Amino acid sequence: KNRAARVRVSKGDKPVTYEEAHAPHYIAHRKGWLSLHTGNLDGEDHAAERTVEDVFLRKFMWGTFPGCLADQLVLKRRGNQLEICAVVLRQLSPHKYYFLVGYSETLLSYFYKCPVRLHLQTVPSKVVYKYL
Amino acid sequence: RKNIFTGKRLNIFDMMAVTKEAPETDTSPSLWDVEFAKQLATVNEQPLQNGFEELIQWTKEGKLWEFPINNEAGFDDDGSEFHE
Amino acid sequence: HYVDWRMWRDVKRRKMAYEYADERLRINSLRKNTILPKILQDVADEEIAALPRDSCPVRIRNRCVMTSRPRGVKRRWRLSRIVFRHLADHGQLSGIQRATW
Amino acid sequence: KFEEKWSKILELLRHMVAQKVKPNLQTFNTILKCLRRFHVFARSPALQVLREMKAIGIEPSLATYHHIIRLFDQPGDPLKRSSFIIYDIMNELMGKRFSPKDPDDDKFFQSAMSICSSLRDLELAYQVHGLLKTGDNWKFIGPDQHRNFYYSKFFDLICLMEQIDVTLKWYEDLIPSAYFPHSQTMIHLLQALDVANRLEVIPKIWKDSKEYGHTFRSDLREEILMLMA
Amino acid sequence: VDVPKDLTKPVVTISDEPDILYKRLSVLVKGHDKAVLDSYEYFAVLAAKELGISIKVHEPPRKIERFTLLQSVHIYKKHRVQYEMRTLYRCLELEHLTGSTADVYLEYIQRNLPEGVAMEVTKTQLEQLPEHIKEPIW
Ligand SMILES: [Mg+2]
Ligand SMILES: [Mg+2]
Repeated sequence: KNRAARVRVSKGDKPVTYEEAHAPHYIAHRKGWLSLHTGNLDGEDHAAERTVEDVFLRKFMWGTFPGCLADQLVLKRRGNQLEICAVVLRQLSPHKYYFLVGYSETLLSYFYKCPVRLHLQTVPSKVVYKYL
Repeated sequence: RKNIFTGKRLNIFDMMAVTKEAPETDTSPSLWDVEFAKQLATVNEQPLQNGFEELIQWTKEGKLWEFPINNEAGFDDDGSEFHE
Repeated sequence: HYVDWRMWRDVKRRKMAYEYADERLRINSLRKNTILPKILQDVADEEIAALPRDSCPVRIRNRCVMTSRPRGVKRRWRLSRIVFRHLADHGQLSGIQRATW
Repeated sequence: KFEEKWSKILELLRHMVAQKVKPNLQTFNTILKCLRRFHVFARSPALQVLREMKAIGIEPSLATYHHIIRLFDQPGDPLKRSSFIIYDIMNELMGKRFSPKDPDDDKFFQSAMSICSSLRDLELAYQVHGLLKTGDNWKFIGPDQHRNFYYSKFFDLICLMEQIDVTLKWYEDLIPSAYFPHSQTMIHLLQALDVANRLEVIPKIWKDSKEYGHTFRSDLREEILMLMA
Repeated sequence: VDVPKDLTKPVVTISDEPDILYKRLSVLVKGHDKAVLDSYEYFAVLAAKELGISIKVHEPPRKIERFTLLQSVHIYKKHRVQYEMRTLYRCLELEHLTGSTADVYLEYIQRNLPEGVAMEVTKTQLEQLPEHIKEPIW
């Protein structure tokens, strides 16, 4: 049987998100892409460096906002800019969010040598697409 | 019904037509002049009011690319001509 | 802090091959010709063979940058077939989708 | 006493001209900043300093006019002299674009508004605020604390004086985009709806108050209920 | 009621040197999504009409690059997975521009280039014969 990126059915008590409920054969039919850049286009270059930056960002943000991320990130590149769009929870205090936004935006700008901006969208609870 | 500007004034200083032609431009500003210029850049200091201004600030600093895109920006091979 | 020692040995090889790249280039030019004397070409055969082994570019291996896997590596992403699919199957690689036709 | 100080200062000025030293804008600003202590006496000397600046072709900056209004301004009921001064300054400043010259140039707008509030003149506040929008003069308003104070004296004077249909257009523009109101501003706005017999908006002024952090303000809740009942 | 009484506009000085001419300006944008290109076309075409520029649009054929990989971590050769990257094109052919007009239009659309969309701008300049070419020296 196939296993990649599939959430196995259960009794019915397990909540899943939209992206987590669709398998790889829906990535261009019912889902989009979590990262958007030009590396993988025909005739373009530096697709390998853009991938290592993505892998590091998803981990930097998972450990920098522990227990706060409601769903996967959405990385966007428009020229020199790098826009990180995240959906976070409302448990943490806003004072601590503004601290981490300025700490991460700055640390990542000096690391990758690019202007970085972070966009948060708070939700009360993790959105549920269905129950498996 | 009298304007404030019109009336008696102090006559200690004579009116000046022009200033000194050439100052000590070669001499570099002192600490007192470098710290006083930082106080004149704070009066007009204000937070970014819109998205466009952020782009403008970044572009001046040098973080954001200058458009239209030139693939050779910041790369002149020592001012070398083709015959070299 | 690399994945394994096999990876670490390749990092050193790519560094030593970058320092001697020009010296090796200039010497090989003498060997790859029929113009210069054989006596001179014989001396260049011994000078480039006395350079360290790790300076030779053929001793470099394109391993995966995440798992250090020597085989099954895609050169465009520098990833192994197993790691590439893990990111592509979760929609983390821009433009990559599954093919059907 | 001032009479002794004035003579002392004139000596340094006579020495400045005796050593071939030309004064700058800062030289004149210190004089005005120093003269602030002697509110009453320094009033006339101050103008003489201003006239001198114009004589040598030194354009007074925003800080220069700031040290003047503070000096002329005094906690008095008549305020006859203060009224005439500010009207003349605006006509001079009207339709101008300013550049940073003195560190205190930012403190001009906060003071000028305070004068209009003490004078209860709305036609003058439209000129002070209309001068803040020309070109890029909005950058001289100053830090947050100076910005909140400017828009409070300004908006509190709008509700009191002008029609209610126009007061509500200023309440939609400024708040919250410009400044976050204080409990008093909500009160003054409530005392304008009463005067205009438009008490149908009270259920909306309470919603916005809770959204601005005034949910647990004793004084506010004690004035909204009385008006409705 | 609150509106800037006066507005400041960026200074545009006129130089003495002559301006550059462009017989054609070919803009080729790539992307993985077609609706993002259909939407970028509508924006770039409308921005040209308002600036007084001639523009023609055509859609070059797409390119699909495929490749296959093993399905399992160990053995099971027969069973594999095939992937593809789809590259869609959209060419905007402008005509009869100047150096300044193109400098403005390109900056306007390059900045608003959406995510996952590249661009290849081919500029065709008009020149005159050099001085040495007018007559022979020998
Ligand atoms: Mg199967
Ligand atoms: Mg090999």
